Amino acid sequence: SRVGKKLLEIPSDVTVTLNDNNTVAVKGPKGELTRTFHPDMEIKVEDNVLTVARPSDQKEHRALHGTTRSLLGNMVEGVSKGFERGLELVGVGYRASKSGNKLVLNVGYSHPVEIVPEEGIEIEVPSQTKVVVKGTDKERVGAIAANIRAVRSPEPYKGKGIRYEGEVVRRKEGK
Amino acid sequence: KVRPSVKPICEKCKVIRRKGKVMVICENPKHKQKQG
Amino acid sequence: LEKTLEYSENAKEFQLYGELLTANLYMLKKGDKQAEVINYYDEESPTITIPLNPNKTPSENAQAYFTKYQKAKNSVAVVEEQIRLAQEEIEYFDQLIQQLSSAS
Amino acid sequence: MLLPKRVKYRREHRGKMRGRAKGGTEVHFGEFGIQALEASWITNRQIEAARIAMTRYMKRGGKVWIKIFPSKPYTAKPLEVRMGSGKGAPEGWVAVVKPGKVLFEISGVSEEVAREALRLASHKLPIKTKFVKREEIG
Amino acid sequence: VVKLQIPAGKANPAPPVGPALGQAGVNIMGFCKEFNARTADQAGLIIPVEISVYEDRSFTFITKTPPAAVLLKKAAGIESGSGEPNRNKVATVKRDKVREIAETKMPDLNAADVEAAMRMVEGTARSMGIVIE
RNA sequence: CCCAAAGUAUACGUUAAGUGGAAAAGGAUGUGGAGUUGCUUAGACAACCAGGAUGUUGGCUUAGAAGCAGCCACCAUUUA
Repeated sequence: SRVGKKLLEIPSDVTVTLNDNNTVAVKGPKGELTRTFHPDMEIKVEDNVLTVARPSDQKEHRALHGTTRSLLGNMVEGVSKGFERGLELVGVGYRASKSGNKLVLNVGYSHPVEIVPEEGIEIEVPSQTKVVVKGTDKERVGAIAANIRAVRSPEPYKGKGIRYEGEVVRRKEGK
Repeated sequence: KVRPSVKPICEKCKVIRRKGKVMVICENPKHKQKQG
Repeated sequence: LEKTLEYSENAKEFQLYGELLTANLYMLKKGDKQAEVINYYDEESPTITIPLNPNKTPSENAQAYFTKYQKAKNSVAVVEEQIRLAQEEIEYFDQLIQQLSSAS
Repeated sequence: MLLPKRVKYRREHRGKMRGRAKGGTEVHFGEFGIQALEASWITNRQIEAARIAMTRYMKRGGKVWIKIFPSKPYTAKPLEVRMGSGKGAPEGWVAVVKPGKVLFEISGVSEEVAREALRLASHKLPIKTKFVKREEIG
Repeated sequence: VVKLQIPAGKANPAPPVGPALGQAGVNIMGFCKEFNARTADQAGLIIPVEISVYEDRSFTFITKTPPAAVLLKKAAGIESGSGEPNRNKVATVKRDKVREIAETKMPDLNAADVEAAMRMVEGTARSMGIVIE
C-alpha cells in the first residue's frame, strides 16, 4: 500500500555498499554516486534487490522511508540507464551552440548567453531547436534544466524561450 | 494574491501548507493564494 | 428604422458569404481575402466570389458574419415593434396637436 | 426594516445578557435554522441584510420566518458634548439575542440551498453561528 | 477515414461532400456521379457512406444502411421530430415495419440475433417520440 | 536549571509555534483522541499496461449541435 514495501530490482551490472553510519556508494557503468543518510534507518541489501525498512509508524519515519527508497530507486535507475531532460528553443533566432565543453545560447539578448556545466554532466546540441542534457543524477540534471530555463522564462503569448516536452503554456490574446 | 481567507476558487484548486502557510495552487495562475 | 429594415436584407447576403467562406476555409488561412469561392447552392454556378476578411482568424470572420445575422433577425423583431410604437405615438401627438390648436 | 411604531417608553436601560435563551430555542416552524452561540445586540439593519441575503439566493422557494424582533431601543447622545446633562435621544432598535436562540427559519428548499443561505445570513451577523435542523423522536 | 451522412438527392454541389473530399486531395465532381449512381434507388434519404483514404489517390466507398431515425421517418411519414419526445406523441409505428427496419440492418450491426436488433430499434423509436405500437 | 533558597523529581499524555511569553471576525489535507458508515485477501483506495464501443451525426435547435450551444423521457446490445 506504500512504496517502502515493493521490491526494487537492479540490472546488470551494479553493486551497492553498506558502510557504517549509513553512507551508500553505488558503482556502475555510467558513473558514481555517494550520499549521506540518517542514522535512524537500518538498511539491508538482498540478492540483486534493495529493501528499506521502517523503525516505527511516526510521521517523520513514514516520510523518510519513502524518500530513502525513492532516491535509492533514482540512484539505481541513473547509474545504469541515466536520465535525460530534453529542451526546445522555439523561435526564429534561437540557437544553442557548442564551443568545447562550454554551452552557448543565442537568446535574443544583447549579450551572448554562456552557462558553465559541472563535472559529470554533458550537453549535446544535435539540431536547430532540440537540445539534450546528459547525466547520472536526477537532481543535477534538474538543476541544470532550471538554470537553462532561468535565463529566459517562456512568455505566455507566443512560444518562446526554453520549453520541455509536452506541456501547455496558457495562451493569451493580444491586440 | 495575499489574503487571510485562502479558499479554493474552482474545482482544480488544491490546498497545501508550504512553510507553515496555507496556500492554494491551481492550473489557473489567477487562483494562487497565500496567507501570512 | 426603415433604414435598418433594409439593412435586414443586406445582412442576409453577408450571412450567405460567411457560409460560403466556411465551406471553403481549409486553405489560404494565413491572411485570407479575395479568395475565389465555388457556388455551394443552386444550379446557377454564379461567378466565383472573392470575399475580403480582416486579420482575426479565417473562421472567426465567417462566425462574425453569422453573429451579425443573428443580431439582424433580433432587429427584425424589435424595430418592427418600435415602428408600431412610433406610429402610435405620432397618432397620439397629432391628436394632441389638434386638441391644443382648437383649445381655449 | 423592522421597528415598533409605538412604545411605552422611548428610553430604557441596556439590560444584561446572562444565561441561555429563555425561549425560541428549538426549530419548530421551518426545517432548518441558525442557533446562536454568543450574545450581542442585533440591529434591525443586520436583520434586514441577512434577510435580503437569504431571500435573494432563495428566489424560488418558501418564505423566511424572522424569529427575532428589535423591540428594545438604544439611546445615542450627540457627539462632541460633555458627559451627563440628561440622557440622549434614541437612535435605533436592537433585539436581545441569547445563546441557543433560533434567529431565522427556512422550509421548502433543498439541504444545500438552505445551508448556503444560512451561511450567507451568518456572515452578516455579529455572533458565532451553527446549523441546526428539526429532530423527530417523535 | 472521415465518415459522414450524405443525402442522396443533394450530393452534387460543394456542400457536404465538397470540403471532406477537398482536404483528402481528390476532385469532388468526378465522384459525385459515382455517389449518385449508387444512391439512385435510395434517393430522398440521407445515407451514411464510409470514405476510405489511400496513398495512391484511389478511393473506394463502402456504403452503409440508412439510419434508424430516417427509416422511422419513412415508416411514419413526418419529416421533423417533436420538440420534446415522450411528451408530444406525434406518431405511432406498427411492429411489422419495425421488424423490417431491424432486418435491414444485418450487414453492418454486430447483433447476433434479430430479437436484439428489434429491442435496439425499440429504443431508437422511443428517442423519436414515436409510440412503439 | 543559573542569577536566587529549594526537584535538570516520578507516572500518563499533549503541543513544534518560541505557542508558553498580546486580540477578533473569518480561513485552513496541522496533530492526539472518541463514534458511525461503503469496500476489503471472493481481494480494498491509488499507480502502470488495455477496452474505452457500434442503434447513433438519439431527437428539437442554428449552416452545425456528430456525448461535450440550449430543451430533453435519458433507453437497447456485445458483454469481463
